[PDB]
Amino acid sequence: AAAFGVIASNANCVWIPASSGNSNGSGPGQLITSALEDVNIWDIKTGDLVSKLSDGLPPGASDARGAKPAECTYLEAHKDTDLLAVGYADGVIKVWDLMSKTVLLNFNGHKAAITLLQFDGTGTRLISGSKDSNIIVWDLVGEVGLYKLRSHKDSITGFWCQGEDWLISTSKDGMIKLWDLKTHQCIETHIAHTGECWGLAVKDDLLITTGTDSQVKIWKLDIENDKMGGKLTEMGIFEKQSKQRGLKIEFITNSSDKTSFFYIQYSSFILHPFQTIRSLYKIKSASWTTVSSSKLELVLTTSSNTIEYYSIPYEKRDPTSPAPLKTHTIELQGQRTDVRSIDISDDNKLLATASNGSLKIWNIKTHKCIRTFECGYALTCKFLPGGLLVILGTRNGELQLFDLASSSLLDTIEDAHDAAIWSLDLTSDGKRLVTGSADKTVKFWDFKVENSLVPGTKNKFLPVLKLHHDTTLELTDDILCVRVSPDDRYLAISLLDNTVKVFFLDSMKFYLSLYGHKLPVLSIDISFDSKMIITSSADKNIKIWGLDFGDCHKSLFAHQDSIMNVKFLPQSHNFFSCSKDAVVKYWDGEKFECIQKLYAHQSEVWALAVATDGGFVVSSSHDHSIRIWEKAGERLMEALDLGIAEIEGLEAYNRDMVLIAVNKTPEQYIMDTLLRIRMSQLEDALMVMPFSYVLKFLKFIDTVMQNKTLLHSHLPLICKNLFFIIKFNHKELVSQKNEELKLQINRVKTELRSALKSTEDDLGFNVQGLKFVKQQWN
Amino acid sequence: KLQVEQEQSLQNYMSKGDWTNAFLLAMTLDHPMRLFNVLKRALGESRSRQDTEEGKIEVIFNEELDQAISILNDEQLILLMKRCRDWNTNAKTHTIAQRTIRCILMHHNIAKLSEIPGMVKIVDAIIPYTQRHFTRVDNLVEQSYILDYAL
Repeated sequence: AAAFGVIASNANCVWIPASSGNSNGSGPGQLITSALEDVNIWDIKTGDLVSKLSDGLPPGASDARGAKPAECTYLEAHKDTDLLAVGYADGVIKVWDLMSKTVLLNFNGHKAAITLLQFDGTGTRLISGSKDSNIIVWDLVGEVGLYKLRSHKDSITGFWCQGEDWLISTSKDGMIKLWDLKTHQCIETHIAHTGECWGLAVKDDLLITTGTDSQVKIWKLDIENDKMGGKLTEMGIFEKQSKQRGLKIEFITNSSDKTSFFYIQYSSFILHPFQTIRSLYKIKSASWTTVSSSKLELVLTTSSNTIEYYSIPYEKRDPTSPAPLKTHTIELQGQRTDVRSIDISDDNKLLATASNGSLKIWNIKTHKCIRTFECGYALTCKFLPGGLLVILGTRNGELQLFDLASSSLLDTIEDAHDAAIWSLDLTSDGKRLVTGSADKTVKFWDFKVENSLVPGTKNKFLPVLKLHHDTTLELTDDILCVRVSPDDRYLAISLLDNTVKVFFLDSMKFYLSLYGHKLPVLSIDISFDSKMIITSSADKNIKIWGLDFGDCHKSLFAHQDSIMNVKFLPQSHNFFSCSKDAVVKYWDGEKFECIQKLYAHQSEVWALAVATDGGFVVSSSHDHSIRIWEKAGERLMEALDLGIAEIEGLEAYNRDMVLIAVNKTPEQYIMDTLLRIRMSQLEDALMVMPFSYVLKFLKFIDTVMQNKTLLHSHLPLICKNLFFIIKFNHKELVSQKNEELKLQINRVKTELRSALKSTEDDLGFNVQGLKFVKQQWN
Repeated sequence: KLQVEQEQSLQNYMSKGDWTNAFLLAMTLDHPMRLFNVLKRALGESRSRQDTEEGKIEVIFNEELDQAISILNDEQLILLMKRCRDWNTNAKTHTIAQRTIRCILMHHNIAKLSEIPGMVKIVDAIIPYTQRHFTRVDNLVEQSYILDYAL
């Protein structure tokens, strides 16, 4: 068959909320670029959407982005504002063009995600420490073989000087390690922690540290035999980050105690009045602090899914702090938090998602207006067919009536509930409302305009349907999903006894109960053919049902995490699965097999619905946004020919006016082949070699005996090979003439017999020296 | 504790420097494999020149360790001696384990000064491996002259 969806990175998605800030980077001075679930471009003093880098169509590339989901770790601009560089929640670091959003290089070699990433003062080096507990230096070529420093067990925090040499390090394993740049060796490790280094800042000359121990340690730069001058104890809780002023006359510190405080005579004490402030520090613990590039403000990055602006009391800057400004969001992070329910209209232009405090109106990606009465999140949402009014179910058991035009509530629907509303859906014409409640009954609701004594705009409750006392061992009376027959003939209900019951529109008569469920059911739906159904349960198992009982068609079981929602197609041919494990799967309604497996989801999907147009995909989420869809001996001969080729060349160097074997002397390779060779069958490789191999060979023995080296060999090896070649051939069957190597042997053997005679005398005194006191100790 | 790990960082650094306080500092610390490395480098090359006590002389002065054994207590001597027991087993390492022995026999008295721990098992354990390696160099010594003796 044919199904929608694509394998591309973008299908007009609005899935990026541009939220959850953790860091930032200053750019042109009048602007500032922000780490979010994208790269976002804000003004430094107004807060408007200057630009935004996200997924899309880069110039000259497909399935490429400007920025990824799966939250950015760090984000900074180059000092010449020519290079963009972001490390993400994956180990690959992505650099980007500054004018365009094409990619320049992709940087891997990281086992884990980035915990440190910053430009150096040269610009030709980019340093990245990641959560695989090491540091990786980067060159514009991509040189990773320069320096890989690792003696850690946890991540690293503190780093660079500004002198091309003489690095420093503070790490999250409670350690502060000292290293030189030339041939790196841990000269000294200063430790004053027991936990994690949260933030780090050098002021200009004093390196303070912030950790779990809720204290401040100062340290001097020119350091040896540790320089300690004092500690500032007990801010009140463990400190998280700090920042120096760009003029370097103050030093601001921040913690998770909702407070920030700076030092001034900087000093070792806080000596400035702080009651001048008007815009108190923060409502949520902040991640990172940077001074603003206008030299008058402070820029704060919080964990309340948004970052803010303030100022520090001083005469040069603003002596108070101003109200925080936020960017021009599309009304996706201009309001507060996550989406638990979505609802669909029949005009493909009214799509509403709800939050803790907002209802947001959408056509495709353009936001019309907000509606605010929310006393919680919404478990269910439902438009009127026609999109005139919308009906809301909050986490109070309250249903709310909202007009399409304005934010104002027309009518509060009667709170006859005592628990929150699980399910709710209207009928075809939309005059009957069936709801989710633990009140042991089914509540039908009227609906019309307000022109009579029965309010249809307040939904007066005439009929009572209640027989719900079915006894079971799991849970007797609670409902999760309710479904209206598309023929308007019956009502389908989810029940907590691992069953479902089917019953027509009037008074209770029984059609069908379905059971066999190890876990209770999450969602139940009906095909528009109205012959077969599906059901989703908490056992990772999706069950197809027609009209029988107990004869299992198929246990649709291929999953690992809990199942949020599985629904049919609006023309009943494709049922789809959204779950906890951040993947949405298409499944053919006529077959058992999958046609497309959509995995571009990083955060949790709570709900997902497709309109009756079927050309786009609406998805509730945990990042509150919507992803819209569609042999050896010859090597010895080479070794001796290379080695004598070196020695003969070095002989007439200037007494008479090759990069590798391996060493400063080539003869060390000659022993190394003796080191590499096995102790067995070496005589077969030795017996091949001719007499000239011997004449080339003894020069290396004279080389090591004049070299006095026994580090890379030993005398039973040399005498072992010597005794082999004197077995093989020869002295007077290879030469009858008195030659120079022949006279060389006569002194080399003297060197050998003396060199072994020394150690033999050493043992010969040693063991008899050991005997004599053992005679006495009795 | 803290001075232990920082003392291990000084033990890392001092190996680039000299060998003497790296030997004593590595003797009071873990681990003896690096202590075998510094005896491997300091004791490793062939030399039989001017006066030593354990073969420690170089261009850089290593005879301070010739002093440092004379000041050493018996606990580090027996803790050394079980390592020499660990090093006399495999070939070519026993010679390094020989080098302190000719040292220590020069320094301390016959009593192995009076407060001596029980070490009868070790002093009984050293000797047959010394006689074992002794016959080997006996063979190579009596086999060395014979290539010269022919012509």
